[PDB]
Amino acid sequence: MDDATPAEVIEVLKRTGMTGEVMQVKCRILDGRDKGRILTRNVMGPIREGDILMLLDTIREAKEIRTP
Repeated sequence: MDDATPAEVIEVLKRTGMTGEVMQVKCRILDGRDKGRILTRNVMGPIREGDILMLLDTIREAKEIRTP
């Protein structure tokens, strides 16, 4: 229904001024099935601990090996 769970930024990762393009922040699951789940993602804009982010289930891709 909600897909993503409501959470508030707890920790922010900031290293030096401009060194990339997108800023990354740390947030911890405030509620959900996992709860306490902390995930890090790159988000553009001045966002620091205290903000609210959405936790969407990440799908893992399978790596295929190609032989000659």
